[PDB]
Amino acid sequence: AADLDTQRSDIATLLKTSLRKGDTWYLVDSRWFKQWKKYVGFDSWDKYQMGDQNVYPGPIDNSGLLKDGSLKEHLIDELDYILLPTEGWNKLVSWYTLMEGQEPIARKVVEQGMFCKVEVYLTELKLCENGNMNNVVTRRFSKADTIDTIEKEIRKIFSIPDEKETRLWNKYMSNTFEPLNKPDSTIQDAGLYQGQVLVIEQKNEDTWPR
Repeated sequence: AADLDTQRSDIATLLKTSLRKGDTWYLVDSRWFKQWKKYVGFDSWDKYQMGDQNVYPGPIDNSGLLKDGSLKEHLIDELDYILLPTEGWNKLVSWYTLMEGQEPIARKVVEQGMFCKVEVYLTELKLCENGNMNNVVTRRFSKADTIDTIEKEIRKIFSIPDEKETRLWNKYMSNTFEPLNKPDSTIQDAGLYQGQVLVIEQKNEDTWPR
């Protein structure tokens, strides 16, 4: 691993990296980060345990951010998690390893009015294929993902061949669906929302089923 001063200095700078739309950032549990900061003497006013095995943070552990059994609700930046850009995540992973069984918590930088934010809570969609509206599978997406990305995922889940033509629809109310005709639109631009049903239909061996 880098020496403790290099870790501190690199991460101090990386925490302040400008938020640029479309960059990927990573969540780090503030419990783990607090230990890390003590161990590296991150702050001038807390070098009391710098280098001590007692505050060595061990492998990165984000289990406290994740629902028992998906992120916990009402997490607050700084208080519950900190945010690092790709380079900073990758460095921490290299130095400490990621705890066994965990996956990184990768998120995109989207717009927040005229500013930006890391999109922490993804959008869950209910996906199904027209042959059977009861065989529904849920997947999470960014609001910056495209309609094409959703369609690619549905086609994978339901084993739809690349050659079969399709039409995508979103539920608007009971038995009332609207076409998603623009594969380049983002989820934001299409107006999709949490828990919304999306259905794909394939053309028949001959025409459209729907």
